[PDB]
Amino acid sequence: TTQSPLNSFYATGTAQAVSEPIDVESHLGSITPAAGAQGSDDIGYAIVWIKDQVNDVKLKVTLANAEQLKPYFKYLQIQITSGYETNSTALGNFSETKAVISLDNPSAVIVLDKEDIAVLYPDKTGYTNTSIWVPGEPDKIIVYNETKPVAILNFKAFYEAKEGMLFDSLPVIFNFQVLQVG
Amino acid sequence: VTLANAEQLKPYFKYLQIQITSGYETNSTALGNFSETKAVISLDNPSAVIVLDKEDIAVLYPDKTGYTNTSIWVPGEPDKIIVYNETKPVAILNFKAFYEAKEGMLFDSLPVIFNFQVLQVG
Amino acid sequence: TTQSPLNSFYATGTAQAVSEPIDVESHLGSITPAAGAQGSDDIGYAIVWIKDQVNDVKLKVTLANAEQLKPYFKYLQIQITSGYETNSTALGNFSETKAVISLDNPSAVIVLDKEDIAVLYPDKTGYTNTSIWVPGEPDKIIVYNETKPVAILNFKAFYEAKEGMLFDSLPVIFNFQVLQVG
Amino acid sequence: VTLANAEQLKPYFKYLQIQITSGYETNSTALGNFSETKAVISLDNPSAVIVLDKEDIAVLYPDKTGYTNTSIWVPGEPDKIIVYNETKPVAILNFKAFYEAKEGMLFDSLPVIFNFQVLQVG
Ligand SMILES: [Ca+2]
Ligand SMILES: [Ca+2]
Ligand SMILES: [Ca+2]
Ligand SMILES: [Ca+2]
Ligand SMILES: [Ca+2]
Ligand SMILES: [Ca+2]
Ligand SMILES: [Ca+2]
Ligand SMILES: [Ca+2]
Ligand SMILES: [Ca+2]
Ligand SMILES: [Ca+2]
Repeated sequence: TTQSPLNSFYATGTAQAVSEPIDVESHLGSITPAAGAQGSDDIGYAIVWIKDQVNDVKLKVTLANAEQLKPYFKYLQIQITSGYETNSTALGNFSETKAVISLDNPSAVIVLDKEDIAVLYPDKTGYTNTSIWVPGEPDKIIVYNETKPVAILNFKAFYEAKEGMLFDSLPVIFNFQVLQVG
Repeated sequence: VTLANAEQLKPYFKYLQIQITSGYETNSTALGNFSETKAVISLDNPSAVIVLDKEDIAVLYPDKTGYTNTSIWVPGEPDKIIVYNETKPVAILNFKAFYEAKEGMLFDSLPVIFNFQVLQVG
Repeated sequence: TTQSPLNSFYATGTAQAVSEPIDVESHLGSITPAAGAQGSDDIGYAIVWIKDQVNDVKLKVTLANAEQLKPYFKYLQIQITSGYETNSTALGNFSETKAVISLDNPSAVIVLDKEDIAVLYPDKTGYTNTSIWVPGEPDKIIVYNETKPVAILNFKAFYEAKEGMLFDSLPVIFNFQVLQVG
Repeated sequence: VTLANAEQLKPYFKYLQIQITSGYETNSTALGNFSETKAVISLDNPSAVIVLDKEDIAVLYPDKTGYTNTSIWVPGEPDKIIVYNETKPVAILNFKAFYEAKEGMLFDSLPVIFNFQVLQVG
């Protein structure tokens, strides 16, 4: 009569990847020395949000406009440190200098692992009503009573202005490139 | 059990493994709880042979002491009741995935398709 | 009827490595001589946290900006000693000079073994209420009543400033590279 | 017993050895405690043959002197009771790992898969 092939059984699911692994928002500052002066100053920070089930990040940070900056600076070095402060006392404070880039070595590889990524768990003992803020600046709160894996990169500059050069508004541009994610 | 669209899934995943376990939970205390991992398939080995025997098939007998007013539900999810006070031989296959998304690939709604083929019955 | 292959039995576990073997946080100081003077001064320390089931560490410490430092110094030598102080009297005090780097030999290999890594066990006789602090500076406590394998690297500088050279804020940069871990 | 995904585990481990011991603990004092290391598998020798005989299989007889109200549990973990006042022949295989993680490799959730194949039964 009818000979079934015994194949007409199926089960189906779906998959998606709708977001990039990281988001970067910048809060950098300015370098305002006199002509030919030597100094150092904190630039600011850059928030690196971490997305769904991302645990380790490998980045490459580059001084994109290093060639443009050369005729205005005798030397210019940017030091990037990963760190944050919190009231959690179960997560703790962190500080980790990761790279030093300059006009001669504009690129550097940075790795962010479990300690570089700060996470709060509001439904646990240690994370009752705890915040996360930029190191040394308690008024700039990043995360408050919610689970948002975040990394904070703090920028500090060491510079030598060129003798007699007067300039007004040239930008300092940093580019981030994701290399590996897990 | 075969991953029918494994070739389609390859350019979106660095690796993808599906683990299938037979198991259930019940209040019978005469049939008991069961758990049995049966196969692990992937994009390189899409097919696997699975055998379901007496313990993999859960049956209730409402007119007996041990099966008075007993249910059968998915392991770990008591609100999803499969069988209630009736004789219906049933097996539950639970799926778990281990995956590595490909770097930089953005995708929306591609399906994951599993095909079942009966080989022998008794 | 049915011929079983007798293969459908499985048991599964998981593995992860989510942290790098070491963490380095810096507390270095400054070198402030007169123009052309000869002297020596303690720079500071650098805390090296040890992670899960890590017992021996082989590092490479480099003076990253040695070329930049050359026109300001006739010579500059950095001596790194591993050591700590404690009240444990079951762990004891430690001191171990590990490397001497300079502008001509900027890199050196350092090995940290069981004695270089200080660990407390608060639930034992010898480690009741004991602390760990930087040698010679009792007010800088590193570990208190908890198990955190830590190594302390202390920096001391021997320098000769160049005659007549006036400089303000150039940085001294040390880079650490992990070679082997067990 | 085979390490099914040994090839997948290779780029994350310099070496990885799994030691399997058959053993159990009990209050029977007529069956006694048992411990028997049976195999050591690794990424280079993923498979090993294991034989379970009369001592590896623990059985209780609740209607006898020595097995009055006796339990069987995992060695060193008294809170995980396997069998209680009933006749259920059971063998317990305990797993211990010796591993060397690869230098600088960061990984999150890859699985370790063991496959069991029956060869002979009596
Ligand atoms: Ca100048
Ligand atoms: Ca100045
Ligand atoms: Ca992840
Ligand atoms: Ca990846
Ligand atoms: Ca048949
Ligand atoms: Ca001199
Ligand atoms: Ca002097
Ligand atoms: Ca170790
Ligand atoms: Ca190693
Ligand atoms: Ca036989």
